[PDB]
Amino acid sequence: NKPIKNIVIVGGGTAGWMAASYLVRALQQQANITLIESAAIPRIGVGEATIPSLQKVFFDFLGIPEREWMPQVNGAFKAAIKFVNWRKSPDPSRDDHFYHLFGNVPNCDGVPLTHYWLRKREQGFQQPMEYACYPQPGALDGKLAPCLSDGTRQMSHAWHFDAHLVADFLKRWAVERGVNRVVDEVVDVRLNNRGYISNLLTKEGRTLEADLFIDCSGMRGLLINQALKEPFIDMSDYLLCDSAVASAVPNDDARDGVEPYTSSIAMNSGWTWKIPMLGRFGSGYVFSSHFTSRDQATADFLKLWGLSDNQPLNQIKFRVGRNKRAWVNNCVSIGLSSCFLEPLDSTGIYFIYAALYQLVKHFPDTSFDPRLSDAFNAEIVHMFDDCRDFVQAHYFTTSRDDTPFWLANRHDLRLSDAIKEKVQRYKAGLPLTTTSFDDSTYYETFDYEFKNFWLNGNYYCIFAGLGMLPDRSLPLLQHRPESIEKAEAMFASIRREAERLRTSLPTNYDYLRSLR
Amino acid sequence: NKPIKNIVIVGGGTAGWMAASYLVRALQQQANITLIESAAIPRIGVGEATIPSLQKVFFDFLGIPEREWMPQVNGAFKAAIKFVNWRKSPDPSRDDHFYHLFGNVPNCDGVPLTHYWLRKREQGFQQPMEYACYPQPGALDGKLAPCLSDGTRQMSHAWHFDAHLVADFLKRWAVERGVNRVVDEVVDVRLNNRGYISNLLTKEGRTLEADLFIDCSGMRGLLINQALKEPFIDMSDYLLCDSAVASAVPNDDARDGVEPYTSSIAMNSGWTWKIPMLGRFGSGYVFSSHFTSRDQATADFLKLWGLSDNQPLNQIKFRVGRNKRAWVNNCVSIGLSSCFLEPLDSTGIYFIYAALYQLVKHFPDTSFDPRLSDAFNAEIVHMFDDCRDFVQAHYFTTSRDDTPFWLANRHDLRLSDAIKEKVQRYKAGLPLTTTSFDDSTYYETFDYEFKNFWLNGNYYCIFAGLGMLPDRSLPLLQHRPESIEKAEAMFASIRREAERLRTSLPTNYDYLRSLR
Ligand SMILES: Cc1cc2nc3c(=O)[nH]c(=O)nc-3n(C[C@H](O)[C@H](O)[C@H](O)COP(=O)(O)OP(=O)(O)OC[C@H]3O[C@@H](n4cnc5c(N)ncnc54)[C@H](O)[C@@H]3O)c2cc1C
Ligand SMILES: Cc1cc2nc3c(=O)[nH]c(=O)nc-3n(C[C@H](O)[C@H](O)[C@H](O)COP(=O)(O)OP(=O)(O)OC[C@H]3O[C@@H](n4cnc5c(N)ncnc54)[C@H](O)[C@@H]3O)c2cc1C
Ligand SMILES: N[C@@H](Cc1c[nH]c2ccccc12)C(=O)O
Ligand SMILES: N[C@@H](Cc1c[nH]c2ccccc12)C(=O)O
Ligand SMILES: [Cl-]
Ligand SMILES: [Cl-]
Ligand SMILES: [Cl-]
Ligand SMILES: [Cl-]
Repeated sequence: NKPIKNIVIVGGGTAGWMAASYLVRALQQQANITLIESAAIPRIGVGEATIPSLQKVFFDFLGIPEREWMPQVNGAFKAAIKFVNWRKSPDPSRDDHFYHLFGNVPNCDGVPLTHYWLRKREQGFQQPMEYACYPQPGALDGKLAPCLSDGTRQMSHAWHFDAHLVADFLKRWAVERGVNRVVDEVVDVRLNNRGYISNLLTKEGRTLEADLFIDCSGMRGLLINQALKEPFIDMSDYLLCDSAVASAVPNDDARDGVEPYTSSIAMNSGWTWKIPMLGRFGSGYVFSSHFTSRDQATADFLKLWGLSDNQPLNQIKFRVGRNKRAWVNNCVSIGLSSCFLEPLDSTGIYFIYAALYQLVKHFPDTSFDPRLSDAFNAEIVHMFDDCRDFVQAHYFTTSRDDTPFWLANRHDLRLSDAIKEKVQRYKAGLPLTTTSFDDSTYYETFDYEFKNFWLNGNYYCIFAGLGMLPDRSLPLLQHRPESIEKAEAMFASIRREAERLRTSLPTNYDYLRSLR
Repeated sequence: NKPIKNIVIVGGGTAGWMAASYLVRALQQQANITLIESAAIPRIGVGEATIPSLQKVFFDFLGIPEREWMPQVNGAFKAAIKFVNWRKSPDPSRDDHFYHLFGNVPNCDGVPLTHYWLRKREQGFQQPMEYACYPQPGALDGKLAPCLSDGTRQMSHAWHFDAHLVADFLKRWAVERGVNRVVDEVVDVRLNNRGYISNLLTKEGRTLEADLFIDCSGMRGLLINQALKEPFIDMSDYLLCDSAVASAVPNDDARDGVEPYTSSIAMNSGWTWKIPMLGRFGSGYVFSSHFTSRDQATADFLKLWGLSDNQPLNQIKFRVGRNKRAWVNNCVSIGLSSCFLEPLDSTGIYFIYAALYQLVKHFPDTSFDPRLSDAFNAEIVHMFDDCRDFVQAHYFTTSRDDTPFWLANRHDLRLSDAIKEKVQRYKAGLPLTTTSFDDSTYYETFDYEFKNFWLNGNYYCIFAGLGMLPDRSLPLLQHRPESIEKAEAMFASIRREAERLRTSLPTNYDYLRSLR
């Protein structure tokens, strides 16, 4: 069979230029690649927080180190997501916060530290789980960098960046390596009688043909949904939010510092993101229109940050779910045309490069063997649905009952069999999936991370954070007193490292300025 | 809740003494353990070939290195299973053999070598897959040891040993660390009204009580099947054999050497194992009674080895399948009381220590939380059924059509959805699950190996061995000429290592004698 020669990508958002870059790199330029993007249709404007596989799976693949891309996109550091006012009905006299951290919780004689922490917690021990089991949370409270001043990394971290700058950076990289950029707008899609895309008609009269079409057209799904008619599985029975009101907000970095993490601040009818970088943070109130109007959500958002009635806003609506199939006939959807999940977990951009990695693993010839797309499709379903379930677990575990929105989350959601089973095992005292690798190995073995994406420590962070603990510590530990004492030694080490980091890390602000 | 204090194990076979040892070790002797075994009921008499996790998961756990246990059980080395006369209707003018090897096939730029081999095979390249992709197969032909003379390991390997000696060795180890050995026979089992085992009545009038009962009673499943009435899922719709005729056969080691592997020699109505060790090999014709009588199978077995009409034999029958649930109420089945699969894959003893590892991971208190047993049960189902499918794939992939037995295997088996899907992906040219770890790391990370037990290289060995190849090499490789050339370099390295091993390894015979 003839190989794939001609590739057309529709869409010039983050997905489009990620796809163009990744395929320029993977197909050894043995490919004619054309990207078409409409001047009249703006990018979504958001997507600024990431996870550590962005470097390993995406940028390393292109041969671009952090030090090269970061300065060009207003890059900053992310060590965690901090959840504020999620656990209980909010009380301004109380500090309700917890971290969801990158990296893995150590094991002690085959048992995670989370489990030794719980046994202590049964006996009255008061310190929060993540402050016991990880050395960096206090450093994040102190707004400290993830590295020493000389660049040496001291904790696992990912990135914050400007959405527009990242796409433009990738545009320049791909165009310079022979991607053909067309500024025009696809107006019609022509299918043959067998249902494969034959060509695209544009607004300015071009007819585009290709062997492979990549749909990066955003939520409209021009090729995958509109032309090929693939069902979208709406999942508003699983998750309630459907809208966001978004803006960039100036920050007094010299007075206030730069938080080395994303915040998730729970609201009356959804939650607000905060994404610090030098000079400014991106922020957005993710909300449900069934519980609050866009007008009210806009008022709540402005009030939170003390913004003015004159401040222009990025008003977004969205549908939660994914296509029944990501790849149909000669068309692979990537990005918002494929699926969507609110950014509680910062996995939107992860879905782009994870799908691109998987497309290359299942790469077709011009005969489009359906066994390759079937196998690809099944990897996407598992990837999405597991993340969907992990996001939903924040919502059904909360104890908030102060509004109709939080009540509905407590009582009215549809839960998968898979999530119920995981919750069941947790409540019994069982660790969920654990790794014996260190952070570096885990963040370097994508076929492992891909299938083992959510680990014991991820679930513990969220569940213990929201104040839902197992019925019982692990029965085995009543037979293992020496292991319990060895775990105390490990808790003492973590505490020493926490103290060292306190007096050794530069502030995130100063470090960022030093980079530039 | 009160912890598990008293443990009774029924059964003094390999399972019983593995269980007793493993629990003596895991529960820090904070446990009263009693094993009961009947003098009138013999052990099964077989189970002599193993896989590399025997050392890592089992013996290392007990703190017993190879050099300690091997000499006491007539230990020998196993580097592979060699399949003879499996591929085609047998012709004594033809050499029909292939190896299924331990360890992992290297990757080249994210693609397994198996896939670069196939692309060469499309262009007419004649060398067999495993001789291209692994450095040891020729060494195994030459009956060479897996180590240099000074002990340095040169290939991944496992063990052969005497079944009776291993159990007796473990008996001495467990008894010396405070296991109470009772020679008596359980005649009745008493259940309360809620259905939990209350006590055992013995032939000599003892009443045994415990918090936890381990059923190692062999195929009868005295506690799990006979008392608790748990269904056995018979799987004779998946796999046809139901019997074996077995013996030990003297070997002229000085004239003939000692094969560093297990052989699987396909017969008219099943297949024969060969398990070499110093002085002798264990052998057994696994057969289906629907296709041949035990009398005929006995004649075929004797004829194969030139044995005498006076040679006494271990005549076995068995049922293929597993319990619906391995752990019910206060009783965990381990060994032949749990499940059975013919030794095509040498996983019977693997099932013992894998279940023991999983029991300790899900260890109960005296309240027997059903969520712990449910989660344990589900790990056992996945473990067994995946192995069942892997075994069945040898049978439905063969081209033999010379007997009713081989025809039935070609046409008449029930296949799981899971195996069909794997076969589908294979035929498309896709690698099945791959690892980026080396052999050592993989054989040291049990939570990884447990879930990722059968890898691309395992399936390739069997499928390519039987002469079923994919429709097509991987389309991606037509875009990657530099990777193809880099893979040629890797093929050249393997070939150099093969030559080095040829002139460097001692024979298996000599090495074994040198150990003693
Ligand atoms: C509210 C919200 C918050 C989010 N937060 C995060 C986050 O914190 N972290 C994270 O990783 N991700 C986040 N995401 C996801 C992230 O924004 C996206 O994954 C990413 O920006 C990719 O967008 P896209 O290219 O698929 O779509 P878009 O940005 O919508 O781009 C669509 C492109 O297709 C073009 N196009 C459409 N139709 C045509 C046509 N007819 N002819 C020619 N061109 C056409 C458009 O002009 C545009 O160029 C968030 C998403 C939303 C909605
Ligand atoms: C034909 C065949 C080939 C095999 N080949 C391999 C192989 O190559 N590699 C491999 O790893 N595995 C192999 N196996 C599996 C292996 O033999 C077993 O996994 C292992 O030996 C464990 O046996 P067991 O203890 O469960 O049962 P058994 O050996 O049957 O022991 C049963 C024990 O329970 C006792 N008992 C029963 N009832 C009572 C009672 N009423 N009161 C007191 N005591 C009682 C018996 O006396 C005996 O001590 C093979 C199995 C078979 C059948
Ligand atoms: N495997 C992911 C898990 C993850 C996804 N989103 C997260 C947000 C916060 C912490 C961890 C995550 C990682 O560590 O990158
Ligand atoms: N993960 C197993 C796979 C396996 C089971 N039985 C085998 C027999 C031969 C070769 C490999 C195997 C191992 O390498 O140990
Ligand atoms: Cl996101
Ligand atoms: Cl973890
Ligand atoms: Cl076996
Ligand atoms: Cl492999």
